[PDB]
Formats: sequence, structure tokens, C-alpha cells
Amino acid sequence: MHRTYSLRNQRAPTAAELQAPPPPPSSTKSKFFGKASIASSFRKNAAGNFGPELARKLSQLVKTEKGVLRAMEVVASERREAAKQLSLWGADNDDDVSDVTDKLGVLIYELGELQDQFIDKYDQYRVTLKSIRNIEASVQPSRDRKEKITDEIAHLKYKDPQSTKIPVLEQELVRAEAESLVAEAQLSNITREKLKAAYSYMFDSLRELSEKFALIAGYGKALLELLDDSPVTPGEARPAYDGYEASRQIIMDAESALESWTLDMAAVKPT
Amino acid sequence: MHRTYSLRNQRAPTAAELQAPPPPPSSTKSKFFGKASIASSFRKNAAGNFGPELARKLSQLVKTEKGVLRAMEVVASERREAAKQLSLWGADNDDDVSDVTDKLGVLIYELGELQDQFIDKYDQYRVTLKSIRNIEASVQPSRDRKEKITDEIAHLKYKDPQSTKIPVLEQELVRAEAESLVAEAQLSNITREKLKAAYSYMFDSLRELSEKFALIAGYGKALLELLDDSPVTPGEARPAYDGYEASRQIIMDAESALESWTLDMAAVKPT
Amino acid sequence: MHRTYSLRNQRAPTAAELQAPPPPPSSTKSKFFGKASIASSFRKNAAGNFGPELARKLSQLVKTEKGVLRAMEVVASERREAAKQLSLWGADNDDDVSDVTDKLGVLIYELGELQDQFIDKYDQYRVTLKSIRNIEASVQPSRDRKEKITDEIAHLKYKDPQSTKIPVLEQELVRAEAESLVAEAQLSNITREKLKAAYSYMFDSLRELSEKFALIAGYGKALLELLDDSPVTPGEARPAYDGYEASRQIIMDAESALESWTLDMAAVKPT
Repeated sequence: MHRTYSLRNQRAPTAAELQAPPPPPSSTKSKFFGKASIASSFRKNAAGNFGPELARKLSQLVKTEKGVLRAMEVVASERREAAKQLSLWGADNDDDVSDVTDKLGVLIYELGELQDQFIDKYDQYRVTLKSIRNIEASVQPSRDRKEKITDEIAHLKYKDPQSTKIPVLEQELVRAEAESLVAEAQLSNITREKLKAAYSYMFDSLRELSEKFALIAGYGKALLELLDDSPVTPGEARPAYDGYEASRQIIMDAESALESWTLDMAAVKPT
Repeated sequence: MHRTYSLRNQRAPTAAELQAPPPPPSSTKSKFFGKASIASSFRKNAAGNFGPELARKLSQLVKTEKGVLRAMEVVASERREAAKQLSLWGADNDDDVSDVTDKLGVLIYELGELQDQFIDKYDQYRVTLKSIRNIEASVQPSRDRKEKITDEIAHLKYKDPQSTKIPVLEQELVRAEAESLVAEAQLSNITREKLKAAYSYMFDSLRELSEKFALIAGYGKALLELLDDSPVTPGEARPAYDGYEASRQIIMDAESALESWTLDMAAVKPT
Repeated sequence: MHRTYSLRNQRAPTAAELQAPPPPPSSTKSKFFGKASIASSFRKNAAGNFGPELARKLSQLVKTEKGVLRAMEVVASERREAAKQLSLWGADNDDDVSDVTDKLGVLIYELGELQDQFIDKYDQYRVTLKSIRNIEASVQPSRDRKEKITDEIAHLKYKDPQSTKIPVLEQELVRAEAESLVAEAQLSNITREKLKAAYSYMFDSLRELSEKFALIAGYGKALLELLDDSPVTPGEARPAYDGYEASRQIIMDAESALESWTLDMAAVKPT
């Protein structure tokens, strides 16, 4: 992150914040738990309660992303209702506002739909995180077997070196040594390859959602241009709205840029 | 939106979907209400229960966005925990994975922080939506007075034209006519100006969040390049990690592009 | 401070830590309040209980440094006892150890004495912090008078513009305006000059204590050179100690460098 050289928690303002000062904190700071009700919070402790020690963190990790999915499902679905209600209010308004508002509802509807595709790809990233969780949890019992083996041979050797079980326990240590070694190496291999692929796919989904979000946001700015802000005095009639086809053409250009999106092209060019 | 010429609900695939087929639907389709618990749903009906008829839709609208804010608050805060837990797991892994993972946790932390600023600006857009709700709700009683006036004069005229209250009720109709006319005109004025300003600011916040999201996503892709996917065979040691400063420099370029973001420049260029 | 680009609290190791790994955390983590008993903690809240609002932070600040002084008084005095007890143990040991140990006790005694001078200068810095506290606390009642004045004139003007007290209250606002302005300007002046002088003197005391600490520490390292670590086998006598004058001369050089310390010279040369 970006932080200032001060004991204060507040960081240095961004160049974007220089032009527009940051708004006051949101008035939705509920005086409650604030973390996806109670069942999710109790579930969070349950992952580390009765799971393998090695995979306890991963058992939380994959399921924690389910909390991301469930919360984002509400965001996508409930914001979808906002587009429903927004375009509905356009009726009890003048024609110019009605056309702009319901068109904005279409654009927000697209915002929600793209979000839903993002949650689907997010689920796929969660699924492969579950897969690496599964193999790591399968590795753990071998570690259990190995430490049990060295514990027994150490205890038996301490008791007496003439025990007949130590000749076979020494080979059992070598047994488990090669046993654990082969899949410890592939555990690093599969973790590296799967994490790289999963997060490359996840960031690909993030880039897809991000650029689509930006394209609709900018074209909504162009859509908002057909919104007269003239302060008409009372007693005088309004000229009739005429930008019906102009807003219609704006959507067509939006759809044209929507259906012509390939990963080869990218307006965002990191340095 | 984009839909195909078919009675089927499924739409035509996007060019992005042509390269990568869409993933299967998420496994988080809970068999429950699925809309921000029950209190929000019961609250949604309450807005239209005991409110002014004109502002019933707006009373829902501004408060519905509070449901967006509350749900997004969970998303921002609970995904923030995912960055916490992800970087924590980097300990019980090789050094290369540890450096990449905790750096990814930093980038996701920035993702959450930018989300929080988005919710703050979203609250401001909700607040001005509350303001237009307030004035429209203040307009409603005049409509109540006007229809009551014409109802009384019509009923009195039907009963008898010689009633002494009709001479003053006729002027009362003109009274309320000019009364309602002046602020009906400004109601259209303030609704148009405030909606345009609020949604221009909201789309400005959306563009800000979108481009910042994309910048961090792309630089995370560059960060992921320092992740060897070589399938090392068991029994052979690994060369030591060396991309400590390379990943450090990647963040510096990310911060440099982060602190040098102005609305004058925009990589996204709509056609 | 120096922190790493990770959500982990642990920072990047220093170059000094690279040569010598950091030791495990101290075993003195008492399961108690741990902040200078209870009276100091209760006193800390008392400073902000019944004090002027403007000087509440400074009233804590100057007195908080008394907590530094009281705690450092214990450190200086109780470590002074450690030098007493250390040199005492030198009796029931061989002559070589006895000479080295009691000489080390002398050096630690000097360590304590220099600490005491540091606490004295620390008290002076605390005293001038009390002085700026006093003047700022004296400024506060004028702010009280000014806001009371504007409150009364606003309330009286709201009640009626014909009130006879408003003609004199308007001049009273100008009265307090020039009143507050003259010492607000000097408040900034005196705060800047006094804080600069106090912390320059405080850092001068810190530099004095620091370099004296280092000089005694290094000469103690030279003193420790007269300490044979040979593993003498049992049954063989030891050669008699002879470095009596060598350790005596080491102290003389230490005292010679001690009495020849001027602020013009400084081994520490910041870049």
C-alpha cells in the first residue's frame, strides 16, 4: 500500500484526491458484528476446529472465498434490484429524464450481469484453491506417520538398543523418508503451478471485469451528456426531447465495443 | 444488454468468451432467501408502507442503495480478511512462494482499500439521492392540497352553485395553481441537475475504481511473472530465490503509477 | 520506521541482524498491566479529566514525560545496584576475573552516572514543555470568550435585531478579534521557537549520552581483551595475572577521552 512517514494512520493523499477531496466516511457504520452475519463468523472458526493441521489455513482460505462469493452474490443480486427500481421511477418524470434514467438502468443492469460472470470465475479460482487444499491435506498424514516413526525409534533406542523393533524401525524411517520426499517435491511443484495458473486466471477475470466496468462507465458519461441542466423559469413550457436516437446510438457503440473485446487489445497499458 | 434473437434466455457469447469458454455456474447458490438476510427484505417493504405516495419509490431507492452499501461493506471488509489470511499462509511455504504470496496480499489489500473509497463516494451519491427524495416528498403535500381543493369545489358546485364557499374556493384553486406551478418547474430543474451531477460523480467514482482495479491487476500479472513453474524432480535441491528487488521494484512502479493518476489522463478511450 | 511490503507485522531484517540473528523475545513479558504500575495509568486519565480543552493533550504530554523520568530514575538507580553487586562477586573468584569484573563495575557505574545526567537534561526539556503548556492553557480562555461572544450575538440577532446589546456585542466581537489575533500569532511563534530549542537541546543530550555510552562500551571491549579464555586442564596451576597496569592504563585513556569531549568534535558523521 501507500503510507506516509508518520505514526498517523492516515496516508498521503493521491493525485486523484488532490483534485477532488475525499468524501466523509459512509454513514453505514453499523454498531454490530459487521462481518456477514453470525453463521459465517462461526463457520470461520469451524474450519480450524476439526481439520488437518497442515491444511487448517487452506481449509479456511478456500471457504473464506465462499464468504466473498456469498457476499458478492448479494451485491450483484441486490444492486440488480436497484436498476429495476431506478428505471421504474423514470415514469413519474419528464420524458428527457425518463429516457436518460431507464437507459442508465440498462447500463447498470449490464454492470450487474458482468459482476455475475466475475463471481462465476471467482468460484473457479476458489475451486482450484480447494484442489490444492485437498492434496496438501492428503500430504499431512504422511508427516504424521513420519514423526510417529522417529518418535518410536527414539523412544525405543532410549529404552534399549537391543529391541528387535528398532532394526525394522530404522528401515521404516528410510521407508517414510523416500515416501515423503517424492510428494513433498511435487507438492511444491503443484502448489506453484496451480497458484500461478489460478491467480493468473483470477487477475484475468479481474482485468475483464475492470475494463468492462470502465467502458460502461465512460459510455454512461457520454449518455449523461443528453441531460439538459438549464434552469427553466416557472411559467414557460419546455422544448420537446429529441435525443431518442442519439442515446440509442450510444448504446449501439457501447454494444459494438462490448462484442469486440479481445484480450489481445488492452487500453490499460501498465508502465 | 446484449441478447440473441431467440426465445432462449442465454445470450450470444462475447468475443472474450470465444477465446475462453464461460465457467460453470458458481456452487454458492444457497437454497434460501439470498437477499441480504431478512431485515433488509422486511425493511424494503417498510419504505412503501408509511411514506408519501409520490416519494414512495424514492424512499425505497435511496435506502435500497444502503443495502448496496451494507453488502459492499461486508465485501470490502471480509475480502480484506482474505488478504490477511493469504499472506499468512506464505510462511509454511518455500521462499519464492512466500515473497510472491505476501506481495499479492499487499496488492489485494490495496484492492480492498480502493473499494472502501468507492463505498464512501457511493454514500455521497446516496446522500444526494436522499436530498432529491426530501424535496420531492415536500412537493407531495401541495398535490394533496390541490386535489382536495378541486374535489371540494366540484362537490360543492354539484350540491348547489349558490354556496358561499365556492367564490373563495375558485380563488383557492388559482391560489394552489400558482403555488404548485412554481415548484413543479423547479422540481424538474432540481431533479435534472441533481441526478446529472450525482450520476456523473457516481460514474466518476466507478471510473476511478475501475482504472485503479485494472492497474493493480495488470501489475499483479507482472508480479506473477516471478513465479517459476519448472517441474523439479524429487531429490534435487532448488536454486535460491533472487527476485526480491525485482518484486520490490514492481511495487514501486505500481505506486508511482498510483500516485500519478489524474482525470486528465485516461487509458480507457471509448470510441 | 522500516517496514516490509507485506501484511505481516515483522519488518525486513537490518544488515546488523544479517550478521547476527535476532535473539528470541525476552522472558520478562509479565501478564499484568505492564505500564508503570497503576497510579501512573490512573494519573494519565486524570490529566484529560479536569483540564482546559486546548491544553488537555499538552497536560498529558509534559506529565507523560514525568513517567519517562520516574521509570528512567528506577533504571538508572537499580542498574546502579547491578554494578554494586557485580563488582562484589569478583571477590569469590580468581584474581584475573576479579580485576576484570570490578573494572567492568566501574565502567557500568559511569554508565549509570551519565544516565543520571541524561535524566536531568530530560527534566529540563520536560520543564520547557510545561512552559509551552502553560501559555497555551492561558490562550484557551480567550477562545472560550470569543465563541461565547459570537454565540450571544447570533442568538440575540436571531431573537430580534433591535436589541440594544447587539450594538455593543458587535464591537465586542471586534474587541475579541484583535484580542485573540495578537497572541494567536505569538502562540505560533513561541511554540515554534520553544519546541525547536527544547528538542535541539533534547537531541543534544541524546547525542551526548549516546557517544559517551559508545566510548565506554568500546573501551570496555578493550578492557575485556585482558581476559584469558584458555581451557586449562585440571591439575595444572595458573600463571599469575599481570595485566594490572594495562587495565589501569585503559581506564586512563578512557578518562582522557572522557574529559576531552567537546561538541565541536563528533565521531558520528551522518551522511
